[PDB]
Amino acid sequence: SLTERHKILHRLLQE
Amino acid sequence: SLTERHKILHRLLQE
Amino acid sequence: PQLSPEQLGMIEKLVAAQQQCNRRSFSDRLRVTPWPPHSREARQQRFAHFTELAIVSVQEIVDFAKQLPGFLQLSREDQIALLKTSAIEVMLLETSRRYNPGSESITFLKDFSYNREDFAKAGLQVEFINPIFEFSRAMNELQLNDAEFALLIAISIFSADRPNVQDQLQVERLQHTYVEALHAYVSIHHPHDRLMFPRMLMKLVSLRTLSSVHSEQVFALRLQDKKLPPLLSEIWDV
Amino acid sequence: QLSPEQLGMIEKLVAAQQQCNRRSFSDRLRVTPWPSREARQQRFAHFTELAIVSVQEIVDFAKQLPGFLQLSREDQIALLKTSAIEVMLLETSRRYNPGSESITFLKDFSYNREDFAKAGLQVEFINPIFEFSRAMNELQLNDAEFALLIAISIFSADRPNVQDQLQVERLQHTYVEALHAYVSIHHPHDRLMFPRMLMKLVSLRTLSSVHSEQVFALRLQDKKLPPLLSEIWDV
Ligand SMILES: CCCc1c(OCCCN(C)C(=O)Nc2ccc(C(=O)O)cc2)ccc2c(C(F)(F)F)noc12
Ligand SMILES: CCCc1c(OCCCN(C)C(=O)Nc2ccc(C(=O)O)cc2)ccc2c(C(F)(F)F)noc12
Repeated sequence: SLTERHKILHRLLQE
Repeated sequence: SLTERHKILHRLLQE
Repeated sequence: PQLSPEQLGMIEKLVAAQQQCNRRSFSDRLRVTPWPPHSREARQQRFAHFTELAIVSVQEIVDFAKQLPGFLQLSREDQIALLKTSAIEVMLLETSRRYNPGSESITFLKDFSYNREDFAKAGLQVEFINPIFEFSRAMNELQLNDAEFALLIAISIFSADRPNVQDQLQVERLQHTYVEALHAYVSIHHPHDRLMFPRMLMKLVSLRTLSSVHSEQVFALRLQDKKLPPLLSEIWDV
Repeated sequence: QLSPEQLGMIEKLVAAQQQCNRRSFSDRLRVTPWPSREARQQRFAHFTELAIVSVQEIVDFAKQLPGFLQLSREDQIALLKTSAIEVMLLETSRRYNPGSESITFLKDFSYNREDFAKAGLQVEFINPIFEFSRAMNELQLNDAEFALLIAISIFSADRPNVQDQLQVERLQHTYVEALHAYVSIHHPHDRLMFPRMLMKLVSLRTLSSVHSEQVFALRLQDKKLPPLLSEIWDV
């Protein structure tokens, strides 16, 4: 998945 | 110039 | 958006210019090397075939641009600058025009349709093939007629932001007249859908990205030591 | 014909952008200042940290976009990964100073083509950034237009790896329609302004590609991007 390869972006989105 | 480097295209334009 | 006589005549001439450009290339398209089982020979003939379709397409694109109002008043230098970079976009547009949703194929020659596997066999990489057919799928949903394609093509050609354009003011001014013409035309063809006009324009955005993917295709050919024929090499090779 | 719902949505976007600008004030204050190997590094660090803060604002702005958080997190990331740079270029062109041909990032500080090159970017990217900024400034967009163009850029159904293309497109179109209705009030005697704005989305795609070559040149030079920028931009 893209999600597993974009940890910092994923965390910014989660808050 | 672009023209000197595009001799076929140029000839197609001339007619 | 009020379609004027001047716009109406102009759209009709483009549509007639396109049809006239195509009959002019009927014979040259007749001597394209025929489309041929598992040999180096066979993959050269398919590549030869496809590239020769592209050669004639560029001939048509040039011919059509000559009939575009204001195009020939540009310097020949600006004319070459516009065509060098729009050609692939015009070709991708013409490709999407000939798309068959049912079989997800492209009909170039009349009794003969090409699917994703045929493109691969013709020498193209899947990273380019797949976006061509996706773009073609999306464009088919919009169901553009001759007039909307002719104008989309003209708008694509008159892009002030191509590399090496001198008279950016005038090229932009010319693009705007075809944008207005399209806006007015789409108001007759789709009078209850104010989204159809911007959706067409938005496809030019997708085209820019296909152009970029195409540049990567041309770069891969170099590494395959697969050489483009002279006209395609002149416009596409670095 | 601008409806109550469109007018309200446009105003929230504009409020959202200012709210996002506020929440990243402190982060922009802690960024390595603009200043050998030490000076060269510090400039690159200065620029890249501005980009990081900027990516954080774009993320925060996207979360405020109606429909964005209802897309899968996978699509959210899909959309943000490829539009980030286009949104950054739009923000760059917003801060263009025509008279000096410079970009005002931090408020007492303008950056020109020379400063960009000193920060570690190549001329093949810089000149296109400045040419686009020039063309963009002639349009004289306002907050509302910039915010809508940014939404439309984010809701691009044709990005790589988008699953719910239908929904992304459907959302984009609400912003296109709102922009059209809005531009008819702001420019009631010029029906070209609306399409001219959408054609800047075309230019941004090319600039996005010229940016990919810039990211590639950094590989060759072994100038590594910090982690957030590397995650979104590196192959
Ligand atoms: C596909 C993307 C463009 C494209 C090609 O197009 C071949 C197809 C060109 N074309 C639009 C066309 O032929 N139209 C067309 C009209 C009327 C009739 C008719 O009336 O019979 C028949 C045909 C061929 C080769 C290449 C390459 C590379 F060179 F790198 F391989 N890169 O991009 C390419
Ligand atoms: C320009 C191209 C984008 C860009 C960068 O942007 C630096 C600038 C980012 N930016 C748009 C921004 O900061 N805006 C901004 C808003 C508000 C305020 C404020 O309110 O004070 C201040 C500033 C920095 C590094 C790179 C690189 C690479 F690293 F690959 F070289 N590629 O592209 C880059």
